[PDB]
Amino acid sequence: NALKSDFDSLRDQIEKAATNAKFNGVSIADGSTTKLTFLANSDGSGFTVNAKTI
Amino acid sequence: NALKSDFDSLRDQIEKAATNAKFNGVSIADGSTTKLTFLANSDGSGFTVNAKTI
Repeated sequence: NALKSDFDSLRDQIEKAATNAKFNGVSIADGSTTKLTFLANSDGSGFTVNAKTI
Repeated sequence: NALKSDFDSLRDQIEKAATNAKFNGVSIADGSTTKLTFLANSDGSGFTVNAKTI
């Protein structure tokens, strides 16, 4: 029972640590969106970074 | 009778040791409240610690 409760605590910890990792409201580790596109050229062409949910 | 009186002294000792374990007026070992919630995120989301009365 003690080992199970330790396991459960650690799982809840993983969840908290994962959902708090936002910068400026946008994040690539929670799983909110599928990809983020940044500017890479003075004409609008983008640099694509896929989302890696953890 | 001597062993019984020893037992009674030790029980009274446990009670005193338990009710004196307060820091800043709040404690999680006396049984006064059901849980304590601390800050864990800059938006108010909490870290919950249940109460383990002893």
